[PDB]
Amino acid sequence: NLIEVFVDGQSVMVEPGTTVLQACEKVGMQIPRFCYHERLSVAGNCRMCLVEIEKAPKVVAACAMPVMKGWNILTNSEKSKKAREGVMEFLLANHPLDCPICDQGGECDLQDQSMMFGSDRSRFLEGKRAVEDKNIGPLVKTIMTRCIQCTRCIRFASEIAGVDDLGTTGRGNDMQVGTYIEKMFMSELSGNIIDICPVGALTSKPYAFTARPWETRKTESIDVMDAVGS
Amino acid sequence: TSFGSLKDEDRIFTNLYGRHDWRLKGAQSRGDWYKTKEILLKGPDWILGEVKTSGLRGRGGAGFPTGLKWSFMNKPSDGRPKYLVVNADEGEPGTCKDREIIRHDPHKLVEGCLVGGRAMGARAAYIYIRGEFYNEASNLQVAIREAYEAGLIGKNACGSGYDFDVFVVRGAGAYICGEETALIESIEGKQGKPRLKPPFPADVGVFGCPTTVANVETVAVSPTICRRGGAWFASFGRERNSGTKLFNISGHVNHPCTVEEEMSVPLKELIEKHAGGVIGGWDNLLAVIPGGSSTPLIPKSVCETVLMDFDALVQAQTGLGTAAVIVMDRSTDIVKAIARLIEFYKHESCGQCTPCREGVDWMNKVMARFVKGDARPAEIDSLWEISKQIEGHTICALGDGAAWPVQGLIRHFRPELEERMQQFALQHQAR
Amino acid sequence: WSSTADPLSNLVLTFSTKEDAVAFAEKNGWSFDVEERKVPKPKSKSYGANFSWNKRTRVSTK
Amino acid sequence: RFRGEHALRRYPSGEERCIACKLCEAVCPAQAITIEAEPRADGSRRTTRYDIDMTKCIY
Amino acid sequence: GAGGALFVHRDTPENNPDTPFDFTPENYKRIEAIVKNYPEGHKAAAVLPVLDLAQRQNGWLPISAMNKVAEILQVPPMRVYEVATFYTMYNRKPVGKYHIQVCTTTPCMLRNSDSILEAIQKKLGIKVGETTPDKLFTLIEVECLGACVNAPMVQINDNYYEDLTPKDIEEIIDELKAGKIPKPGPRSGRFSCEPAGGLTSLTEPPKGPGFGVQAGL
Amino acid sequence: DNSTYRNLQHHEYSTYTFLDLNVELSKFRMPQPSSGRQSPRH
Ligand SMILES: Cc1cc2nc3c(=O)[nH]c(=O)nc-3n(C[C@H](O)[C@H](O)[C@H](O)COP(=O)(O)O)c2cc1C
Ligand code: SF4
Ligand code: SF4
Ligand code: SF4
Ligand code: SF4
Ligand code: FES
Ligand code: FES
Ligand SMILES: [Mg+2]
Repeated sequence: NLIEVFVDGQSVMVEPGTTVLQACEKVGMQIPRFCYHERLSVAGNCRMCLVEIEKAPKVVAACAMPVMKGWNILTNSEKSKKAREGVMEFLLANHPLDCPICDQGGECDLQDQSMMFGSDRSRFLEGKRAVEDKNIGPLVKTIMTRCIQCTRCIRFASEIAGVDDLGTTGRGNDMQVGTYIEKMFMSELSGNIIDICPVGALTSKPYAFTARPWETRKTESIDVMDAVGS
Repeated sequence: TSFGSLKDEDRIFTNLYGRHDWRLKGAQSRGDWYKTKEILLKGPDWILGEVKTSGLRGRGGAGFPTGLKWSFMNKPSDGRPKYLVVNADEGEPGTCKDREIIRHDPHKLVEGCLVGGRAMGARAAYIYIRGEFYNEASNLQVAIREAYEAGLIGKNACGSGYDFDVFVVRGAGAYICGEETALIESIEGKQGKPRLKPPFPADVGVFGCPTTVANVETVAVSPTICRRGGAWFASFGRERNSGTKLFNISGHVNHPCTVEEEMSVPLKELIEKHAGGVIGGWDNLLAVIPGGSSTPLIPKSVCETVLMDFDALVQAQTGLGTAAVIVMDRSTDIVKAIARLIEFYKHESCGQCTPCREGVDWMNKVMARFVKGDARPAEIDSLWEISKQIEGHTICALGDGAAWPVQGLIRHFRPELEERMQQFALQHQAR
Repeated sequence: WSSTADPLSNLVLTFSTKEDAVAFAEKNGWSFDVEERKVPKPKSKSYGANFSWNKRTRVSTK
Repeated sequence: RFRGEHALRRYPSGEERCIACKLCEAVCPAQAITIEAEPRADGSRRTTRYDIDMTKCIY
Repeated sequence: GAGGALFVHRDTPENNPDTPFDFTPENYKRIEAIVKNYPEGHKAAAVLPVLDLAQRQNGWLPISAMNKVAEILQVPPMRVYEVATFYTMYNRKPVGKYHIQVCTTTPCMLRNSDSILEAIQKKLGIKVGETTPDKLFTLIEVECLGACVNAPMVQINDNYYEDLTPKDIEEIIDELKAGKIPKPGPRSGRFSCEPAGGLTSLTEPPKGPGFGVQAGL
Repeated sequence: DNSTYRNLQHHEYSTYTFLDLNVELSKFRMPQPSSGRQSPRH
């Protein structure tokens, strides 16, 4: 049967094996996340989803930790806020200043989560990291200095598209996401990496520089290019 | 009561220093491979009880009850293989005990693997040895071949009806692959980035099977504990810290070495007895790192009266770690030494998760500026806060181990940092 | 520039409930098409499925 | 600090400073700025249309 | 500091997928022995040993060798590239005949490891990441090698030379370039990790079998 | 007599010593467990 957990003291009935992030979503709280995608596997590396359990001295990765009976999840606690601020601080410390020239622009998860969960000032007094851009076809434009090594594109590529030509090379702060060779990521499902990349590292090349998200009007229609009716 | 003065009749790791034969005949000249069949017939529950009574704690860093861990592994079979994984990726900066155990007591290591596998119900034992230890791995393979020929391992091991295999896996250079979950990942032919708990290795380990990771010294002292009692092993040591331990004394010392002593020998006595003391005398001591790079440093004041023990060093805002005693005398640059340690951590970071990755690179840069004073006094507390953000927010314990030396340096030698910054400010002002 | 002649081109209204929106549209006399809210189905996520002993869910990279 | 007639500046090299980021268009209270951009022949992020209506601008 | 080696591959005449490479039949037998050390359905676990064997055979790891290993193990070439780039013991670029690796961590830095490095640099006339013009020696800095009590030390082709002094390391380099093979181990008179002053432990003969065995067994 | 270093057999090993030792004790092994499939990709 369902077990009883608590989110900020509010009782929730969840199935065994449900994660902390899913319990908070069920109660109505969307925990900030970068590497977590519901359609993909659980990676738990960006560490942005760390939350505090009421009696646990250590924060837990909400996207990977299954809930136990009688767990009180403190979503808006001081420890959770400090953890989110620290993770955002590291991300933006190594992130480059490209927002005006970056197509992700006003629809960026890094920007929005920085404005909602991170600090507003920088303590980084050193130089930043620069990463050589790759070329993976005429559809996806890669500016890899903006990558946050969230491994969404790798996981999507392998699991969904059945193509394992993406991965991380090297280790440490020098880890780079790409192909390691001049190979184009050509597949019939290669725009979804543009969609799911939380930052502007992977962007649409035909759409490059043309518009900004706040200007666009969204019309909900269907697809006719095939018989799927997407 | 007093601790130390361990007797050669009670030292578990005989043949240390390689002064006796390391082959099967040499090991059998000592107590090795004695009544192993009787122990296996005693079975898993008896071995686990003996280990619990002995109270052996984890010898490869974080000291956990090995009896409790193996009891965790002692769940009933559910249609999957069972593995004991012996960690020999001795990448900790200061440790040579595992190398000595492998190179000089390979049959002790193999018998310990067999006993642990019998206690865990394990079909196989993968000894993951670091790739730099090529000669040690070859000696281990020679000993394994001798054991197989003698029938001590293989089907019907030691004539007990229990089938057990021992394999040796040579890793590449990765201090992160030293870690248990990263080691499991490296065995499976992946990059070697640590997993997230849960699932715990006792539930999902290498190949997805129940596998338990144990240190070389832990598995090597297991069969001696089984052959002997464990009341004796508990007698050697304090109440909650029992047994003998291998200490690697190195650095600014007269006679750097690796020795075996009681688990609560005072640090000053150990340095003055088994290593010839500090080079300029004990009055010339500056700092000591008692458990490898991960553990923080303690100054001479703490080292004067402290016991080389888990709880004793925890009460000293430090840890026992892997019992690697690095001694730094008064004529050294402590800031530069800690900067070199942080650079090591930056080089050895697997880079999977953001806090350790970015923060360790950031702290490397900050310390590189600190060692020349090219900073401001307001940045010391900023560095402390960065270390606190790194610590506890990472997948594996390398993030915590990369911030503890920084915290120790800030805690015990802040005046030195401020003095160096003031010196740099004065020098820049003059020009 | 992009000219227009439709006064209600930029007119978007917010309603808390489908019933409220339908009532407003009916009382104002416009025709209306109602589309039901699409909520994602609950999904079972497990970190340990990435290391399955005998299932295809095992991942080849991290 | 006087606000008068508008102008588009350049770097000393002669290259245009504007990068088609549309921040001015977004923040313009009177919606007096219209911007359309595309990749240039050398791949730069440069505008093709940058119109300001001085009868609509509030300066 | 920066490693100085890139983690992307650009095709060159000396390093391209068309570079001829294959295992010798003895190495194929070794691969067959290695592969069945892992459970059925987990052939991917042999990537590291097979790559190490390929590097031992060829002297370094070209992209052709990586692709051949991927074909042999039926694993993705990108996964093979991930492993090869992650692990630092794999030579993705040609190196000299003798790969001197000076350990420069704090336990070795406390002793004059800088003296060892300077002596090696002046003996060969190369920098800390270069190769001698005759393709004989390559010199690099490495992290802890597990011989801290025997600091300072270097590793030259899976052999440890410990307790080094500038004269000792210069003699080792001269002996290597002459053609002989020096004996690995401490050069200061010690045989192993024992204290130089003398054996402070294990000075009495070891006890025989069943010295303090329990009454139960 | 504990004055002679008896761990001198390791000044003979060659490039393929470890792998040859692994080959030699291949016959001493036992049948490996099977996951039921050729590869996780199958
Ligand atoms: C040789 C060796 C190296 C280790 N390296 C690391 C490391 O880099 N990071 C880490 O968090 N733990 C490291 N550990 C500790 C492991 O996480 C784990 O505690 C150990 O392998 C098994 O614990 P035990 O002492 O109970 O046997 C290491 C352990 C050993 C034996
Ligand atoms: S990815 Fe986001 S934070 Fe980075 S430059 Fe683009 S808009 Fe700015
Ligand atoms: S390129 Fe984008 S999707 Fe891929 S790891 Fe980097 S941030 Fe994530
Ligand atoms: S803490 Fe560092 S070494 Fe450990 S998983 Fe995270 S990135 Fe890797
Ligand atoms: S779009 Fe506007 S705000 Fe942005 S660079 Fe051009 S003139 Fe400046
Ligand atoms: S969302 Fe959980 S660690 Fe990334
Ligand atoms: S620090 Fe050099 S061998 Fe360990
Ligand atoms: Mg994107």
